[PDB]
Amino acid sequence: QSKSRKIAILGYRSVGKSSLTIQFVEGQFVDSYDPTIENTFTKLITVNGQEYHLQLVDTAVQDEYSIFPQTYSIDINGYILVYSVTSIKSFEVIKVIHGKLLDMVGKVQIPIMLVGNKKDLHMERVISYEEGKALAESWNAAFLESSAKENQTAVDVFKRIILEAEK
Ligand SMILES: Nc1nc2c(ncn2[C@@H]2O[C@H](COP(=O)(O)OP(=O)(O)O)[C@@H](O)[C@H]2O)c(=O)[nH]1
Ligand SMILES: [Mg+2]
Repeated sequence: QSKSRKIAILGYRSVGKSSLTIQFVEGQFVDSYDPTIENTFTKLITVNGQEYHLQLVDTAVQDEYSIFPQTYSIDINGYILVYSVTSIKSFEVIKVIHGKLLDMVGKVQIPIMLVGNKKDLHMERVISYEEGKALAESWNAAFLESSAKENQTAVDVFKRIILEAEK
């Protein structure tokens, strides 16, 4: 009765994929991470009375040159695509990634969401909320902004992709 879910987190370097993940899992904000080594975490959470057993695959740095596989894996139940609101490059990259991801998964019913991280750095924002939102809307995907410094926003992200997967 405990549900199991594998979630992959994708995106450009230094957008905070690791920090968001560690914050969701361990409740702390970390200022450094091995950016080219893929990490997988496990995490239990109860959502609306249901117990979930999470595996979170925190992917290594990706950019527009990264090889995406041509076939999807049955055991991955959702994809979180992260860019940083402080980096134009990361926003452009996440669009290239979504494109390659779609080529990989085709029409399979595996949810994809879009996250603009680092909303706490408001003096360095270069991506508007509307841009992320409308990009997500054009993908028919969920959209959130987040800050890895703010536990609740990290929780909201992962909770959303779980809710989407069951939709
Ligand atoms: N202020 C702020 N800094 C962040 C946030 N997320 C990540 N960082 C910092 O950005 C740097 C890269 O983050 P990291 O998670 O390692 O990026 P990754 O390559 O996508 O895994 C680290 O120094 C983090 O401490 C955030 O939401 N707010
Ligand atoms: Mg990472």
